Amino acid sequence: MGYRIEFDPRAEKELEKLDREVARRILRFLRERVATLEDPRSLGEPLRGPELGRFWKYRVGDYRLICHIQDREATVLVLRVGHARDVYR
Repeated sequence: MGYRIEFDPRAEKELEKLDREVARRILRFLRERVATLEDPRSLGEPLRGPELGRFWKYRVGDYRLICHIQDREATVLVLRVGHARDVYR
């Protein structure tokens, strides 16, 4: 069993803009760790805020990845991708 790995039209660029090794590390980390992880909510944490809630974030060394978990179709679509500094968390 393994959830789907999707990337929004905005993140795709926000990620590709990052270093080569860094990009491959993220994509793989999700296609390797999360991919095998019986559940996507294992190596990630739910965002915090009165405006936003239903959102899962993953930790990648020094990079924060904001993805959205969809139980309906067990699909993980990345919303935003930026270094810890970039993200508001």
